[PDB]
Amino acid sequence: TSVPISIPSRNWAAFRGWSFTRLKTKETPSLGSGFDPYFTYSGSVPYLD
Amino acid sequence: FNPVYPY
Amino acid sequence: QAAPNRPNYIGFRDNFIGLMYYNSTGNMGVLAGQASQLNAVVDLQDRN
Amino acid sequence: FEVDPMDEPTLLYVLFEVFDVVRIHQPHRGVIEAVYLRTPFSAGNA
Amino acid sequence: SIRYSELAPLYDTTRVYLVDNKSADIASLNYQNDHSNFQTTVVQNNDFTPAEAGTQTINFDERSRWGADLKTILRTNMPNINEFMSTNKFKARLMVEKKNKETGLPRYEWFEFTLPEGNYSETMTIDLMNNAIVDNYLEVGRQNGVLESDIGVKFDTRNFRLGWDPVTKLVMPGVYTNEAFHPDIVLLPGCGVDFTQSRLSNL
Amino acid sequence: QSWTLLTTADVGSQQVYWSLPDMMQDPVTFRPSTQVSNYPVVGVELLPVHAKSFYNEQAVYSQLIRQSTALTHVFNRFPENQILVRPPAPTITTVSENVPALTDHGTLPLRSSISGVQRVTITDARRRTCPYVHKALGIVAPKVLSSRTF
Repeated sequence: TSVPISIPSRNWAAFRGWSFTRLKTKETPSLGSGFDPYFTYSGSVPYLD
Repeated sequence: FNPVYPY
Repeated sequence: QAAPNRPNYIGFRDNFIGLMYYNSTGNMGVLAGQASQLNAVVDLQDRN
Repeated sequence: FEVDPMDEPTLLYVLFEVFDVVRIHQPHRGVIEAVYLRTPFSAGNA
Repeated sequence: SIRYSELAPLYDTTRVYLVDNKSADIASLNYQNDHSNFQTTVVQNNDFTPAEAGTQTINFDERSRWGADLKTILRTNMPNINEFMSTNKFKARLMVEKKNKETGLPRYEWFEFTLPEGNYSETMTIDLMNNAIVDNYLEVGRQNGVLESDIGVKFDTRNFRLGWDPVTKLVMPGVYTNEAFHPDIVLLPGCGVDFTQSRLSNL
Repeated sequence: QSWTLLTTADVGSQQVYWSLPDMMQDPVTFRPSTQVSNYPVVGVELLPVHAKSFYNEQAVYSQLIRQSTALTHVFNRFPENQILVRPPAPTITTVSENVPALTDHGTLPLRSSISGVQRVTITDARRRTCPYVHKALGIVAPKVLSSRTF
C-alpha cells in the first residue's frame, strides 16, 4: 500500500518536474540484454508505449 | 644362430 | 455446445516500437564518421 | 508515494524529468562530434 | 583532471576497475552474456544503485590525450577434450563391409567420431579415441561383415620394431615391447585419419 | 618424415584477445566495430594453461592396475592381438594446469569520456568467445600522454 523511495543525494539542478505514473511488471519490458528471457506478455508495454 | 635375446 | 475462439488480432506496434533496439547501451548505434572513432550516439538506459 | 493494493507487483514509473540536450557540431567533413548533458543526473559533457 | 560529475575532480591519475561482478544489479544487461562477454559498471559510487550509475560518464579533460596502462586478470576452467577447442572431433575412413556385392571389394567410409568432453590424461584420451573406433565397429561393421582384424585405425604408442632382427627380418621376442614411444597411428589398406577440422593432432 | 612433424603431446596454439570497446580507443588499424567478432583487440595473451609434466617410471604397471581396478575390459577389447591391445602409457606425461594470468599490457590511449556501463570481452583466436573463462578483470590506470591543444 505504500512505496517509500529515496533518490541518492545528488546535485538537483534544473529539474523541471516530477511526473509519476504506474505500470505492471508482467508488462514491464526488461530492456537491455536483448531477449529478456522473461517479458512473457504482448500487452501494450506501457513503458515503451 | 645367436639370437641375442635371452628367451 | 460450441462457440467461437476469441479474437486475438496480432500485429506490429505504433511507430514500430521494439524493432530498433533504441535505448540499451548494449546493442546500440553509431551514426559516426566512417573515418573516425566516436559514435555520435550514446543513449543511457534511462531515456526511453 | 502511496498506492492501493493490487495483486500483481506493479512498478511505480516516476519520470524525474530534466534538460537532456545534445549539440552535434560537424567540423572537417567527415567527423560529427556529439556533446550531450542531462541536468538532474548528469552525462557525457562529452 | 578525471572529472566525475558527482564527486570532486581527482586530478592526476586514478584506476578504473572492470570486474567480473555484474551480479548485483547489472545483470539485466548480461542476461545472454558469459564471464567473458560481460558488461561491468566502472562507476563505484556507493550511493547509487549499480544501475542508477552506469549512466554517468567518467570524463577526463579534453585538452589532453589520455593513456592508460591496462593490467588484466583471467582464470580458466577449460579442459582437454572439450568441443569448443575442436578437440573431441576427428574423422576416420574405416571399413563398413567386406566384399560389397556390387564390387566384391571392401567398402570404406568417412565417419566423424566424438569423444566425451572433459579433461583427460594423454593416455585416457588415446584410449577414448580407440573406444570410438571400436564403438562404431559395433554398429556399422559388426552387422555388415568385418573381422576385428579389419579395424583399420588404431592409435598406438609402441615402437613396433623393438626386437626386429635384420638377419631374420621379424621381431624375435614373440611380442611387441609394449613401451610407449609416441602417439603414432596404425592404419590398414584403405583406412585413414583426417584431422582437418580437428585438433587432436596436437594432443 | 617430410610432411609430418613428430612433436610432444600437448595442451595452446590459440591466443586470447581482450576487447574493451568502450574504454580504449582502437589500436592503429582496428576499425571501431560493435560486433563481438570485430571488436578492436586491446591486449593479446596466451591461454592460462601450461602443461605441467610428470614422470612415473612404471607407467604401464599403473595402466594394468587401472584395468583390474576398472572392473571392465572396455579399454582393452582385444587383450591378445599384439596390434589391437591397449597401447602402453608413456612414462613422461604432460598434464594441463590452468594457472591465473595476471598480465600487464603497456599503455594504450583512452577515450575522453568513459561511459558507466562498460563492455569487456575475451575472444579466442577465431574471435569467438571462450566459454571456459570464469574470471576477467581489467584494471586501467589513466595517464596524460600529450596535449591536443596549444
